[PDB]
This record gives sequence, structure tokens and C-alpha cells, in this order.
Amino acid sequence: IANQPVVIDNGSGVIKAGFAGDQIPKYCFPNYVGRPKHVRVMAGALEGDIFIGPKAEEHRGLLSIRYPMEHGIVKDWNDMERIWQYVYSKEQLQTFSEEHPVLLTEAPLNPRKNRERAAEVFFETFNVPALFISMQAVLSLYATGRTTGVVLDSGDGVTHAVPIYEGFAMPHSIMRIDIAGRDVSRFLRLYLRKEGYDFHSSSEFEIVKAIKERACYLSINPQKDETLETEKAQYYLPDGSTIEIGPSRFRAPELLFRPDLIGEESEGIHEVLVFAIQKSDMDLRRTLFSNIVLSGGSTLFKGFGDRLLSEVKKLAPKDVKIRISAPQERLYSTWIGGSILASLDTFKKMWVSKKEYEEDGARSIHRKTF
Amino acid sequence: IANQPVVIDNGSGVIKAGFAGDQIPKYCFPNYVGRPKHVRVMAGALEGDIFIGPKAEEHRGLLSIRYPMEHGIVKDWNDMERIWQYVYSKEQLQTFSEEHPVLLTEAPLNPRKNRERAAEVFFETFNVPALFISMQAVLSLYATGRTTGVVLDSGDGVTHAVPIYEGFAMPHSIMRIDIAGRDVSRFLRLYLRKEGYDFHSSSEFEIVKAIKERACYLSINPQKDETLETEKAQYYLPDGSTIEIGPSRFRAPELLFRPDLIGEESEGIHEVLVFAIQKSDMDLRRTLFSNIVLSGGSTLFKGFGDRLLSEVKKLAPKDVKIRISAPQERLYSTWIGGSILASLDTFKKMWVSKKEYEEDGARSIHRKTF
Amino acid sequence: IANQPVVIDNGSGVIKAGFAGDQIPKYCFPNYVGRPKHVRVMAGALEGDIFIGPKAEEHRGLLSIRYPMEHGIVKDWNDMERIWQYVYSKEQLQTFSEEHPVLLTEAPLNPRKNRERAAEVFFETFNVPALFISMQAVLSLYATGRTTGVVLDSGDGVTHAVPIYEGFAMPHSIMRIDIAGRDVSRFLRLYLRKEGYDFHSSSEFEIVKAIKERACYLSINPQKDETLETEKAQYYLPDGSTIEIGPSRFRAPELLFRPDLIGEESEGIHEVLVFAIQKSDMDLRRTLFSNIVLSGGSTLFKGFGDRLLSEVKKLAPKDVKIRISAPQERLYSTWIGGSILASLDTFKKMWVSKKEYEEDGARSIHRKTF
Amino acid sequence: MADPKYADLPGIARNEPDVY
Repeated sequence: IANQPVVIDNGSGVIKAGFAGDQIPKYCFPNYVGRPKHVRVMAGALEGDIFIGPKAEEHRGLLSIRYPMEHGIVKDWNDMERIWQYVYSKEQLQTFSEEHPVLLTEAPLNPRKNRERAAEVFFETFNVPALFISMQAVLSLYATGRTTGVVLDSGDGVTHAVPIYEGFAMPHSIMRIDIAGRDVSRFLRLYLRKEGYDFHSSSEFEIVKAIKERACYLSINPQKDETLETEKAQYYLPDGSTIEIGPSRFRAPELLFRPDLIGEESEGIHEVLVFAIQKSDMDLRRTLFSNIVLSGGSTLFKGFGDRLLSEVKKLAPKDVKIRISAPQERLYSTWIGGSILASLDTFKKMWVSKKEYEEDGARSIHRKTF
Repeated sequence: IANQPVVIDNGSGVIKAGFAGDQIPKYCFPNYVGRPKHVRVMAGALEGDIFIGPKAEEHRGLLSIRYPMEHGIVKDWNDMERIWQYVYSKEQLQTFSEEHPVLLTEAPLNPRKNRERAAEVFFETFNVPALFISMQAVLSLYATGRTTGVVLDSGDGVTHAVPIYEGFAMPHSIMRIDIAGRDVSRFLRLYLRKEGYDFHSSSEFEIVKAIKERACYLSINPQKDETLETEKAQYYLPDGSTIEIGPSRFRAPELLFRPDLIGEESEGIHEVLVFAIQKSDMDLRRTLFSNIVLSGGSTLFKGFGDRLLSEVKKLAPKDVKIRISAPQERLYSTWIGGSILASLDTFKKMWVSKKEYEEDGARSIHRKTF
Repeated sequence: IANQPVVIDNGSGVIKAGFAGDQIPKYCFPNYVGRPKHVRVMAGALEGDIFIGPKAEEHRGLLSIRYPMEHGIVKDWNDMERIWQYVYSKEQLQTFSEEHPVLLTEAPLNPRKNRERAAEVFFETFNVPALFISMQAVLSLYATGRTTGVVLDSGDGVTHAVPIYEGFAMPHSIMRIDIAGRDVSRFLRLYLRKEGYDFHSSSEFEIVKAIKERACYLSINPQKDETLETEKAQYYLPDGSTIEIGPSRFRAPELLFRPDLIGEESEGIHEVLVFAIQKSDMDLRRTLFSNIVLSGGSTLFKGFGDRLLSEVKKLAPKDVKIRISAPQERLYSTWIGGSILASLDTFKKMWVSKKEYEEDGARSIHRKTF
Repeated sequence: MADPKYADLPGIARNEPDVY
């Protein structure tokens, strides 16, 4: 039973889905399970009471949105099961879980208990013939067509750097922080309360993400922007009310480089990228500096790569050629590589079959991933 | 026992009744109990001494009229029991109370003691098999065919704006004010005494309602009409004596928008419509502005809808699509939706049965309405 | 110029005033401006046309009251200028603003624009020699004499919990809600209308506060109190008409614990207290649990601290010593600590002088507070 | 002490019992 396998790029913010050997993921929607805040009195209302995908994006104001997945660590399993059931349902894919093998994605250095429970869901609740969990950094390199390179990515949950050299991922040189898009949006929300405009509700949180996506830019010199007075640019909400954002728009994404602002003494994106290159072997460092691949959502800030370069120029050894490559399709780079990995003939050897899982269990899944 | 159920659209000014699945209510009559002032010396007179419906409208001058219901809250319960008995009697419906289920209507945010006392009357004095109390806003949307939209209504009793988005009524955004048609008619009478043509008797009060219905208009700019001098247009009374109305015609319905004139600091219709939309969540506000439904008799003033839009343009955020829709039969809006709701098969599940009331009591009625 | 400084404890509900180095504030009055509704035909009336303090409390019925501050955020700046002028005037303090340094108070995480405009008022309109702004939690701990303490406060506007440990206020562990005494009083008013007794005017609103202050208690188990039938206790108005309160007395303060009753998903008082201790560092949690201090007026409900213990026992880790402390003088705890802070010799270093304000501006005030 | 509002018999604090 070797049908066209399904690639599901998991993540805290957004969940991409689709079939192998496609150019772009056709089925992208945000990873959350909205449930209604108000009491349905009238008949002919929205049926079901559990809303995932575009219906949730259309009817945000009704639904109390809550995310099941934080920092690449699923908290609520019942919600993730309903999301994966929605992916496979007739509203999106129009296929059965029994036909196709699955390609799953997870962030590196996650809990092994979550990986085991992920496999239990796909093998037992859904009746998948073969599952395969893989890393995001390896898939991003598949999408670019490279073999060498450090992979700085920044989704909604996790920011991590994986140094890989000619198809050799170094697990001990991996760095990781739990400071990413969601924490930047949460830090922006807190700053807008200091400005004046509060967005306390859970549906109203999605407005802060929309402000962060559109109206934010990373300044090169933060001390110079702090001394100067801002212009206070405007932004229109979904209602119509105007909002002067002020200095919060540039100070909000600075969380990624300075994680002491939120109150969590970590490295930062630029330090993680240097640390990953430093922890790797001496002869590989110069090739790892030249090949740096960007990915995820929080790399799409304005002047992000300019600041990332300037930070590497500050930290790294002098007279060394830095190159921070960035594709066009940075959000879908992790999915595209999965679709490429799925299409290859080697894919049949990498996966965990259903029969193999029934015999061994979790140990076979831990062996095949690494 | 599932007979063709009775709809009783309750109201302070007018009461409308009939059966389920009918196009228009056949039995529309005013909600009051006229009792004779004068002594009956001569034989062959009007018998009964308690007049309801067309007999009371025909013989106004004899009868000391008194309304049992003020602001959707019955004070005189004995009179409402006599009205409901008159509805069921051979003079109007020609049916038994024991056969048919009842669809009663009440305004939102009323006293719960009146709701229990309403149920006691229908279950014990009349022997109803099943009763159901509903809201005026939900029924108006059933009549139109929509699910979305704010329902601004203004009868003789209450003015209230209930925001409902896709069959989800929000109970904490329901605005209400006791400033409706009866208070406008009372304010018109007080103005006509200032003009010269005073009225005092209860039969004579209904002439002021007839003046309010016919010869009144809401100006767009009230300050401009105040500076200009009126023409003093005429109106002929039921007797024959002419009355030059003057500025009392246009300043009377201004009470609905300016409740400071009668001497009671409340919101007003236009503020209630905006406040109900503003109390809801951010994403639903623009859809609630696009769908505004008018209802009741006190929305039928000349230039009322034009003034409502001007007030919404003033208060609401700029560059938003405003649309104040309405039915053709604005007085029969709530009844038609009830007749639709009654004829649905789900109506059997919604109601409070007689057996369920005898077991539980008031708690089961408070569990089923809201 | 170092005279005996003034301690203005701001707040939406009540404004306390007086001099430094005192046991209790001499000048306590509610924070609102009263202006007359009606016309003054007869001479020898109450002069001024603006009523603040005991005159406004005495003559409520005339005055259309309006609160300048909502949730520790002054909306009407002209009204607060009149109140602060009234505080300084001969009717209360009997002193000039030019002599004494000022100690101002604000809730944490407020708009910075309001803090700037507050400083502008005290430096420009009034001619203050030196101003200093402080937090509620730091002042509450000064009054008790502690350094370690989580300060769960609950005023009229804001509820929050700042976790301080040995003179180290953690700014990122601060949890805040805009649900407090005013919203509970507004929620009680809505229930009383559902019971039967309607209140609408601003003078009439303060009766609901007086009912909330007197006859309200927090049930230890709300589901048990729901299933049981209440006793329906009485209360006498200034009019003399009796009011059966019923279940609304115990259900009103449930807004503090369940903020889903008003229809606005927040954390709640008990969750804010736990979340503030959880957001702080690992080793500080057990000391923060042991030192939980209470303050503000909405902590004075009957069985509030008993229920707040039970909620902490439910949420927090098992076998940990919980101690919710609460002084005799909870209402004036914030003022007492300000008077103690003002009396100390370090106070001269912390403040912002008028000369320093004229040179730098708003930036110097933002630097000195944090 | 002097002033309008006080609470009589709440106690200063509510504490859980200390185990060994």
C-alpha cells in the first residue's frame, strides 16, 4: 500500500497540509480550536460548536480561541486530534487516513513523551499505514536544494539553529529558545496597553498578530531609535477605529534579539546562530558562516536580516564572509522540503510502518528518527 | 397533544394574536380594559361592564380606559388575565385553551417575577398543555429570514437593541430603555397643554395617540427647526373642533433621542443602537452595523430612519457601511416570526410542557426561555 | 524648599488625601464631580455648580454624577483638575500647592500618556516644587512593614497582583485585570433590574454601591448555593421602600472569581494571584505563597479570604503553607505606606523636581519611576 | 481607630496549618 503520502507541517501558529510532489501547500490554516463565547438562542446558527480553519478566521468574534500547541509542545491533545481530523476531513483534503502514509514535523529537542503520544494518535485513533517524524531544518535545506548550511528558523513557538554540513546534522551543536512569534505578539500586546489600547480577549488577540505582521520593523541601531522621538504611524482595526501604534512597533520585535525585556534570560536569535556555529567543529565553522538559511514567520520582519548580519559582524571572527540566505517562500520552506522528501524513493526506508509499531512500540520510532 | 399552536404577541400599546403558519395576524386589538364611567339607568344597554377590543375602541367616551402593561411589565394582573381570556373567547379566536400550545412574547431584561406569574396564569387559570416565552429580536429575524443583525425595536412600552450574529444572541450587550411610544404620547399631551389644547381624561388620551401617529415628524437638524418659526398645521378631532398643533408635533418624538426632555437621564434610541454594537466583540461590529433591523410602531415617525443614520454616522467609527433595514409590516414583524417559529418541528423541544412545570416549577421555565 | 509633603492616593472609587507622617488619612472622599440636573429658579441655592466631596454625598439627587477615572485611567482631565484643586482648596487641606512636595499614586501597567498628562497638571496648572509617582503594592508593604509580599489588591477600578521579594518588584510577573468593585456594583444593578427594582440615574447608582458594601457575601461553594433556595434578605433605601435582594447578593461578587459572568474572559482574582507567583522565578514561589497581602475595598466581602484560600489550594502545588494576610486598615493601606515613604529621608532622592522637569520633560519622570 | 469603614472579627490573616 504505497499511495501518495500526506505532508503535515505542524507548528504552534500555523498548520500546513497537502500531498507529496506538489509545488506549494494548498491547505494552510491557523492551528487553533475556536469555541463560541455567546449563547445560541436562534435556530439555524453555526452548528458543531468546534471551529477550526477558515470558519474560525471568519467568525473570530464569536469564538474563544485557544491554542493547543505552545513552543512546539502540545498541551491539549484532544484539540490537536480534532485539528488533524479536520485536515483529513472533506472540508480540506477529501481523503481517508487509512490510504496515505504521513510525514509529520516537530521542533528539535522536544519532549519524547509528546513524540510517542503523537505516534499513538496517528497509528491508533487514525489508522495510518506508515508514519514518519522529521526535523524542520533538514527539510528547509531540501527545499533550497542545498546540503550544507546552518538553519536559523523562527516560527510562532520555537527559534532554533541546526548546523548541517553535507548531510550531517550535528545534534550537540543544536541551540534552542522558547522565544518566538507568539511571545513577540504577546510582548506587543503588553506594549499597546502601555500605549493605551488594550486587547484582553482571546479573539481580540488575533488583531495584535495582524498588527505585528503588517506594522512592525526591526531597527538596526536600538540606542539611536530610543534617543530619537517616533512619528506615531496609524493602523486601522477590523472595526474601523484608528490607532497610533507609536514606539511599540519597533520595540516589540526586539524581543528576539534581547530576551531580557520579557524577563527570560536566554541567548537570542543572533547569539543562537553564532553559538551553533561555535559549538560545531573548527574546520566546518567558515562554511557554516557562509551558508545560513532563514525560515519561519518571525524572519519576515522589516530589516531583520540587516540586523542579523550586523550582530554576526559584531560577534564572529574578523574578516570572515557572512551570508544570510533567504528564499521567497520562507513560511512554506519546511513543507516544500517535506514534499520533496516524500517524493524521493528513499522515503519508503525512513518511515515507521504500522506492523513495526505494533511489534516494537515507541522504541522503533525513537530509533528511526535518529 | 400537538394541535395548531396559538401565537400571542404581547405588547403594552397593541396586542396581536392568531394561529401558527398564517401570513398576517387576523386578530389585532389594543391592550387595555375599558370600564364605564357613567351610570346605566335605561335598559337595553351594553352588558358586562368590562370592555376589551373593538367594543372599547368604538365606545371610548363611556369607558375609563386603563392599560394593565407599562414598559412590558404588567401591573394589573387581573386585567391581563381578562384580556387573555377575551383573546381565547368566542369574540376573537373561538377556541379552547386546553387544546393548543401557546407562544407568548416578552421584552428582554424584564422582572423574573412577572415571567413566573405569566406562566402560572397560562398553566393554572387557563389549562395550557405547553407554553414558551420568547424574545422580540429573535422573532423579528425569523420573520425577515436572516440570522445576523441588530434588532432596534420601539413599541409603546420598551425600546431595546439586541445584537445577534449568526444565531448567537449576546445577553450582556442587550441595551434597554423605558422611553417608548407611550412616553412620547404622554410628552405630546404635556406639550399640547403648553400650546393651549389640554387633554385630561383616559378616553381623551387616545386622541393624543392618534395625533402622535398622524401629524408628527422627526427633523434632521433640531437646532435649525428651533431657530425657524413653524407654520402651525391643522388637525381635526373626532368631535369636529380644529387644533393648530404648532411646534408640539416635531418636538414630541424628539424624546426618543433626547430623554433629558421628560427628565430622566437615559441613553436614547440612537445611543442604545451604537452601545449594543460597541459592547459586542471587535470582529462582529462591522457586520452588526451592516445589518440593522427596525421594528415597532415608534419607528414609523417621519424622518426617523434618516435621523437614526445621521446619529450613527456621528457616533460610529468613520468609513463603515451603515444599513438600517426594515420590514414592510413593521408592526407585524414580531408576530410573523413567532408564527414561523411555532410552525417549525423544533418548537416541540423548546417549549415548557405542563407536566414539566408541575414537576419542577419556575426553575424549568427559567431554564428553557433563557 | 522641603516642607511637609502631601500624599494624594488616587483611585476611581475613592481619593484619600493628607500630610506625611500621619497614622490615618484625615481627608477621605469619593472620586467624582457632581453637576446639577435641574434648574435653579429659587435664589439662595447651592452655589458653585460643581460639587465634590461631602456636599456631593449630601446632595446626590440634584447632581448628575460622573466618574472621571475608569480602571485607574482618567478619561475626563478637566474633572480631575477640579478634584485636585478641591483637595488643595480651603474646604479640605487649607494649604497651597506651591509649598508641599506631592506623592501621587497610580495602578501598574497604565497608559504612559496619562502619567505624562498627570505630571503636566501638577507642574504647570498647579505649581508643584517636586512630584513623585509610585505603585500600590510597594506602598501596601511599606504600611505593613514587610519587604517580601504578593499584594493582591482590589479597588473600584483595577485588580492586580505585583510580586515583590525583599525589595525587588518584578515588572514582568505583574498580572492585571480591568474587573473590580465598580463592575461588581454595575453587575449587581443589572441583577436588581432582573429581580424587579430598577436603578438608572448616576445619583441613583450610589445606592447600588451601598447595597453592595452592606449586604453581600461570597459563598464557599457556588454550585451548592445555586441548588439551594435563598432566604431573600431585606434592605431599606433612603426613600424607605424595602428591597428583597435574593440570590443577587451572593452572585454579584462572583464576577471577581468568574469574569465570564459579565461576558469578558479574563483570569479572575484567584488566578491572577496564582499566575503572579508562577511567572516569578522558581526559588521565590514558596516565599511569595507565604506572604500574600490583601488590600482595597473589594477584598472586604464576607468570606472573601476564605474562598481566596480555597482557590489557591485548588490551583497551587500540594503541601505548601498558604498565608493570605490582610491588615485591619486595608482601605487606607496604600495611603499609610505613602505617608511612611514620604517621611523617610530617601524620599528627597526619588522625586522629580520642577527644575528637572523643565529641563528634560517626560523622559526624566519615566526614568525615576522605574 | 477613626474613619467610616472597618471590618470586625475577620482577623489579620487566614493560614493553612504547618505540618512536620
